[PDB]
Amino acid sequence: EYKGHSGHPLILKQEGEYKGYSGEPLILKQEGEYKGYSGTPLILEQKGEYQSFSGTPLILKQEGEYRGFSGAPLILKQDGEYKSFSGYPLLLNI
Amino acid sequence: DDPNKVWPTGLTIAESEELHKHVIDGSRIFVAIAIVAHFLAYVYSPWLH
Amino acid sequence: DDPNKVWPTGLTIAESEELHKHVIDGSRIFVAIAIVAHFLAYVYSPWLH
Amino acid sequence: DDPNKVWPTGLTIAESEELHKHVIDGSRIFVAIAIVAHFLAYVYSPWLH
Amino acid sequence: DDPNKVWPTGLTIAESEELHKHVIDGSRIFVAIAIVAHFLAYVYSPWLH
Amino acid sequence: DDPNKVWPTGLTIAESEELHKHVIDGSRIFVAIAIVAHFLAYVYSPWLH
Amino acid sequence: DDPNKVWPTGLTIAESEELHKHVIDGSRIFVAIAIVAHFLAYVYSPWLH
Amino acid sequence: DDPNKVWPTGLTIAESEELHKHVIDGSRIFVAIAIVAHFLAYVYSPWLH
Amino acid sequence: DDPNKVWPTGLTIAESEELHKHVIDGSRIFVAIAIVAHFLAYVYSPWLH
Amino acid sequence: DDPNKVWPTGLTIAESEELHKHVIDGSRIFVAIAIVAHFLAYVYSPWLH
Amino acid sequence: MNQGRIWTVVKPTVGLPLLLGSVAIMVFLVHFAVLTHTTWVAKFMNGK
Amino acid sequence: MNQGRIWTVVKPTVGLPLLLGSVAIMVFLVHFAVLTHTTWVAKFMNGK
Amino acid sequence: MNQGRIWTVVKPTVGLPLLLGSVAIMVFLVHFAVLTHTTWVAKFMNGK
Amino acid sequence: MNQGRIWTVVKPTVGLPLLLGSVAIMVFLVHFAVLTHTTWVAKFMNGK
Amino acid sequence: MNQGRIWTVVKPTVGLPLLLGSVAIMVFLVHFAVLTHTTWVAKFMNGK
Amino acid sequence: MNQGRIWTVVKPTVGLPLLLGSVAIMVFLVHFAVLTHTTWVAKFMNGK
Amino acid sequence: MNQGRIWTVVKPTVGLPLLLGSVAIMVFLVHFAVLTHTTWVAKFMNGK
Amino acid sequence: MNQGRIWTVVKPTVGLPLLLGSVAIMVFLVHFAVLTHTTWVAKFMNGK
Amino acid sequence: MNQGRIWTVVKPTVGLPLLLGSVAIMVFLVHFAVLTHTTWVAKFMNGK
Ligand code: BCL
Ligand code: BCL
Ligand code: BCL
Ligand code: BCL
Ligand code: BCL
Ligand code: BCL
Ligand SMILES: CC(C)=C/C=C/C(C)=C/C=C/C(C)=C/C=C/C(C)=C/C=C/C=C(C)/C=C/C=C(C)/C=C/C=C(\C)CCCC(C)(C)O
Ligand SMILES: CC(C)=C/C=C/C(C)=C/C=C/C(C)=C/C=C/C(C)=C/C=C/C=C(C)/C=C/C=C(C)/C=C/C=C(\C)CCCC(C)(C)O
Ligand SMILES: CC(C)=C/C=C/C(C)=C/C=C/C(C)=C/C=C/C(C)=C/C=C/C=C(C)/C=C/C=C(C)/C=C/C=C(\C)CCCC(C)(C)O
Ligand SMILES: CC(C)=C/C=C/C(C)=C/C=C/C(C)=C/C=C/C(C)=C/C=C/C=C(C)/C=C/C=C(C)/C=C/C=C(\C)CCCC(C)(C)O
Ligand SMILES: CC(C)=C/C=C/C(C)=C/C=C/C(C)=C/C=C/C(C)=C/C=C/C=C(C)/C=C/C=C(C)/C=C/C=C(\C)CCCC(C)(C)O
Repeated sequence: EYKGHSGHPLILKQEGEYKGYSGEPLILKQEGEYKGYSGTPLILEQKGEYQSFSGTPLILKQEGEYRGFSGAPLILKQDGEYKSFSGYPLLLNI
Repeated sequence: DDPNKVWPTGLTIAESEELHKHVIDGSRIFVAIAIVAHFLAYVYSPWLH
Repeated sequence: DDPNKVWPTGLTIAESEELHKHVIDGSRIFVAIAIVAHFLAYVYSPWLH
Repeated sequence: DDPNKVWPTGLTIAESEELHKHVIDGSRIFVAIAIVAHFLAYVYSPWLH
Repeated sequence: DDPNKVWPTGLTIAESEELHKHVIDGSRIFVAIAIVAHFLAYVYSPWLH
Repeated sequence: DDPNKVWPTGLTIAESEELHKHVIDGSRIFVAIAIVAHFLAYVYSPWLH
Repeated sequence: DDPNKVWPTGLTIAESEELHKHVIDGSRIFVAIAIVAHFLAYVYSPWLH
Repeated sequence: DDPNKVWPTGLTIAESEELHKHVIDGSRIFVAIAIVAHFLAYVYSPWLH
Repeated sequence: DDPNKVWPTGLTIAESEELHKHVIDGSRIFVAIAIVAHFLAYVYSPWLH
Repeated sequence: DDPNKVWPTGLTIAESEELHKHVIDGSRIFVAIAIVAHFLAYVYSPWLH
Repeated sequence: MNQGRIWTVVKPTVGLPLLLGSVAIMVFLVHFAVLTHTTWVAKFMNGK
Repeated sequence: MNQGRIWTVVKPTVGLPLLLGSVAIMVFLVHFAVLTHTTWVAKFMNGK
Repeated sequence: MNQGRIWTVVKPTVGLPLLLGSVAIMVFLVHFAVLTHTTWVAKFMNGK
Repeated sequence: MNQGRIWTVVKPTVGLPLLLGSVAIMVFLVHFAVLTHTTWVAKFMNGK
Repeated sequence: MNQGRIWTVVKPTVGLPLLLGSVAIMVFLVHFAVLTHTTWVAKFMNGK
Repeated sequence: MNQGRIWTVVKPTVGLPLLLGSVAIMVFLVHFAVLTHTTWVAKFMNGK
Repeated sequence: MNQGRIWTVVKPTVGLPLLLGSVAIMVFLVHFAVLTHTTWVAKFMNGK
Repeated sequence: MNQGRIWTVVKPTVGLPLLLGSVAIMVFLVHFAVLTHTTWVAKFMNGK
Repeated sequence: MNQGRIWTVVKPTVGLPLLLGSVAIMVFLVHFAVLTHTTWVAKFMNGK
């Protein structure tokens, strides 16, 4: 056991339960549903699809390639090798 | 599965909804306390005078 | 098959789209509240007078 | 089963509520010490005079 | 292999380019809104008068 | 179990209590040195003069 | 092996050099735009006048 | 057991205390140099004059 | 073994020294560019005039 | 065992001591350069004049 | 009250510390805002 | 409303905290900007 | 007192250091606030 | 439009939050720069 | 002295560096607070 | 152009966000430096 | 010297860097405190 | 030119980003230092 | 020259970057200290 330099005891313990100093109860228990203090309901249940506020539609469906809002093309393809936009070479190598 | 699916957070929907039940209750208590703090500020501070 | 692929985030496309459905709805409610806040500012602040 | 569930944090509900028992006690001690410090300030400072 | 290779990020080239399709489209919408904002600033602010 | 259970930190209750024994001792030594520093400040500084 | 060695980043030498090809090209485009911005500053700002 | 136990840091108590021997010896050298630094300050600076 | 040892960083000694050769040569380039910038500042700024 | 032990850092003692020999030699060169920089500041600056 | 499923996709050991911490941070920001842009709060602290 | 696949590639336990956190941060930045660059908000806080 | 289950979903080795550290930080924020927006705390520290 | 493969080597859950977050930061930095170095934005906020 | 089980749930290699580091940080905060809000500490450092 | 093997030893998902972000940061630093240490940029922003 | 078991519960590759770093940091904080709240150090730096 | 084994003990994906980032940061620090403690740099930026 | 077993307990990929980085940081802190608390360094930078 550590002696320390500041007298004895250095710690407190008990076998049964937390012996708190600030009286009792220290906690409330709950055998069932949550008993809130701000009335009910606390949450809204969702049985199926999200019954949004702020009207519908709420997302846009997509069933293929992406359609831009800013005109085609959105991407430049590549095959073979990277095309330089700033001349050649783009590297030095052994 | 679905109605008892354990999601990647380790909670079911029921456990998630139980947890959020605490989050809503805490928010309502916080607002109620803040409302009285605003009422006290209205009575004692010059704020809306 | 493609629609039932579980992506590296652990979501399907349909789960992702249901999640984003909350994000868009929240954004609309946020803007609605903000519009009324700007209307109140227009009525009571000197902002556009 | 249920009360012996080890939750993702590695605690049962009982160990969680036991841990929170220290948290509530520590909070109450903190407030009592602070109430005295506010009383001392009321006595020895111009704050509410 | 290569056109169906899954890269260390967990995407194919096709999925990477599909993702970047949103990045480019969003950037163009951003610039379009910003162009209007600079036009409004030119009309109403002293900036270039 | 309980006297020999190893908790997620890798300590028993006994080893936790032995570790905290050093924390309490260090806290007491710290406060002792601070009390001397406070006495020297009360002697030499204008603080409470 | 040697020419096809996967290095700890998960890239071959060829994939690394292909990636750096984009880095050099992007750097050159950046400098070109910056040169025009410096020329615009030389024309319209007092900078070197 | 006890002297041979490898603790969660990967050290025995003997290796832990042998490491701390360097920490203590380093602290003493640091204090010795700092004492001379305060002596030099006392000689040349106005500090305690 | 020794010359072929893969060290915990995932490099051999020869790979480490070839990598550092780029670091050394890059440092020499940086210094050369900086020497010219200091010469330019000596010519055109009042720095050492 | 002991002199051929590999420690949790992945080094032997001999590898550790050989590594530190670079750290010591680097510290000496840093000090040597700093001594001359201090000598130059003594000659050209007002510092100790 | 309809967002109850958020904790299926955001870890509670992340979002609850971030929620409570952000509220605490931003409560203090509003106090420091009103404290630095009014006289009457500083007067109330300064008292007589 | 067409970005709904963002959550197949950005983890919600990252991006939803980052979204809501950034919105809250930048709401506060706008309040601090207007508060520090106007008279009438401080006058409103200071009241009578 | 009804929040006792919080430690089933928030890790104690995160939430307790954050709880104690946040209180300690925000105790100091209130001290620095009152210290800078009053005269009498500085008088008390300055003494005679 | 030729950088479309970037997401084969930069993780989307890293680079997409970094991109959108950096752009939001850059927007606010420009607003603060113009707000602090002009009169007319403050006059616009201050209004009547 | 009754909190000695804290180290069954808070990792010592986290909580002990945080404890000692927080104390050391906040010692310096009190020194800087008193140093900046008094004259006599500056006089003591300045000496003759 | 001779450094093309850097990405065999630095991970692209680290070095590329660091590269692009560091450039964006230090672009803004040069703008803020010139904006604060000149009159003509502020005059340009302030306009008429 | 009685704390020599600290390294059975704090990782040396954490605590030793944290120790030496915190010492070096706080040495500098003391030099800056004395440098900014005295005249004689600046006079010594300024020399003739 | 004798430290070339440092990359057997320091990870290149750590030390190289740190090296380049540190030089970049500290180049900017020297620029900001000389910019703020001289007239002629600001004069050069301000031009006519 | 007697601490060289430090690298059996501190990871070199942690401690060497922290060492070199902290030295570089604190070199700059000393330069900034002397620069801001003297005239002759700014006079040297400002030249003629
Ligand atoms: C002072 C040096 C040590 C110290 C040494 C001792 C010693 C020695 C003993 C204790 C004992 C006790 N210690 Mg201890 N203890 C210190 C700090 C603390 C602090 C704290 C917040 O600082 C606390 C709460 C405690 C707690 C306690 C109790 C558990 C216990 C009973 C107290 C009592 O009334 O004893 C009785 C009262 C006293 C011991 C104090 C009497 C003081 C007299 C009146 C004045 C002496 C002046 C002196 C000569 C001045 C010059 C030298 C120095 C400036 C002190 N210690 C410091 C770090 N502690 C006791 C124990 O273990 O019991 C089993 C015990 O005998
Ligand atoms: C005072 C020292 C301890 C304390 C010791 C006790 C004791 C002893 C008991 C309780 C009990 C109770 N405690 Mg407790 N308790 C404290 C702090 C708290 C706080 C808090 C926010 O600080 C709360 C909410 C509670 C909660 C409660 C209730 C569950 C319960 C019944 C209330 C009551 O009248 O208690 C008693 C009163 C108070 C806690 C505060 C009274 C405050 C009034 C306004 C002023 C009192 C001045 C006093 C007489 C001055 C002289 C003496 C000292 C200088 C203090 N405790 C502090 C930390 N508590 C009781 C119970 O049911 O236990 C099973 C009980 O017997
Ligand atoms: C005021 C103290 C509690 C509270 C206690 C209750 C109680 C009790 C009930 C509700 C009920 C409701 N609460 Mg609640 N509730 C609070 C905070 C909130 C907040 C919020 C953002 O602050 C919200 C949105 C809600 C939401 C709701 C609805 C779900 C529901 C119907 C509202 C209604 O008009 O009821 C009618 C009107 C009211 C509840 C408000 C009455 C106001 C009057 C002037 C004063 C009340 C004094 C108070 C009850 C005294 C004791 C507590 C303290 C000493 C102050 N609560 C706080 C934390 N709430 C009711 C319900 O339908 O449950 C099924 C119900 O019975
Ligand atoms: C106003 C309260 C709700 C709202 C409730 C509804 C309702 C109800 C409906 C829609 C519908 C629509 N909504 Mg919605 N919606 C809101 C916010 C939004 C926002 C946004 C950025 O704020 C957007 C883009 C949308 C988008 C849309 C479209 C998908 C759709 C067709 C447009 C239309 O004319 O709707 C209708 C009109 C509007 C959205 C705005 C009208 C505003 C008028 C001028 C002022 C109303 C003041 C009000 C009476 C004040 C007091 C009460 C409360 C304080 C609000 N909503 C807010 C959060 N929305 C429709 C739909 O999908 O039907 C199936 C529909 O009928
Ligand atoms: C305006 C709404 C959309 C938009 C709608 C379209 C449409 C519709 C089409 C394209 C097409 C194209 N778009 Mg687009 N596009 C936008 C933003 C962009 C931006 C950008 C940086 O902002 C770029 C580089 C592009 C790129 C391109 C090319 C790939 C392609 C050929 C352009 C062209 O000159 O067509 C000819 C010219 C035009 C389409 C428009 C010219 C606009 C002029 C120069 C400016 C008018 C400003 C206006 C007054 C602003 C206020 C009104 C509204 C509030 C916006 N788009 C915005 C977000 N784009 C075309 C294509 O090839 O599709 C297959 C096509 O059909
Ligand atoms: C200007 C737009 C592009 C550009 C477009 C090209 C083109 C096109 C070519 C190169 C070529 C080269 N480029 Mg490049 N390049 C740019 C940026 C760079 C930068 C840089 C730091 O900015 C560097 C170092 C390089 C590097 C190089 C070399 C590898 C190579 C030989 C250059 C040379 O002197 O050729 C000799 C000189 C020249 C090519 C320039 C001549 C300019 C003439 C005198 C004026 C033309 C004005 C023009 C009509 C104006 C309108 C159109 C556009 C605005 C240009 N590029 C930018 C991003 N580059 C060449 C190559 O690799 O060929 C196989 C080549 O043909
Ligand atoms: C700077 C200037 C001048 C102006 C700025 C002004 C502004 C913008 C002010 C903005 C203010 C805002 C946005 C305020 C928002 C406040 C909010 C959202 C408050 C929220 C409070 C939430 C609370 C108290 C939540 C509590 C949650 C609790 C207790 C959770 C408990 C969970 C438990 C027990 C776990 C249960 C687990 C299971 C499995 C169910 O057992
Ligand atoms: C800024 C202004 C103006 C005002 C603010 C003023 C305020 C609010 C000031 C607040 C001050 C406060 C809160 C001060 C608190 C100080 C405290 C709590 C000090 C604590 C000190 C603790 C110490 C020294 C702990 C030491 C622990 C040690 C040495 C542990 C050793 C562990 C070991 C050896 C491991 C043992 C392992 C086993 C296996 C058991 O042997
Ligand atoms: C503060 C004051 C007053 C003064 C300071 C002034 C100073 C010091 C200024 C310094 C300025 C400096 C150092 C500026 C440097 C600018 C630099 C280096 C710019 C670099 C730009 C680089 C760019 C745009 C790189 C882009 C890279 C891209 C797009 C990469 C794409 C990669 C892809 C698509 C992956 C390909 C993958 C495979 C598998 C190969 O397909
Ligand atoms: C702000 C104002 C105005 C005032 C504030 C003033 C204040 C509060 C000042 C406070 C000052 C304080 C608290 C100073 C504290 C200084 C301390 C604690 C210094 C400690 C120094 C420690 C040192 C040098 C430690 C060295 C450790 C070493 C060399 C370790 C080596 C380990 C090795 C070789 C590993 C051995 C491995 C095995 C296998 C065992 O051999
Ligand atoms: C703020 C004010 C006003 C005043 C403050 C003034 C103060 C407090 C100033 C303090 C200054 C101090 C504390 C300065 C300290 C400087 C120090 C400690 C410098 C250290 C330098 C260290 C260096 C250069 C280390 C170099 C290490 C190297 C090159 C390592 C190489 C390793 C390699 C090659 C690995 C080899 C591996 C094997 C296995 C051998 O192959």
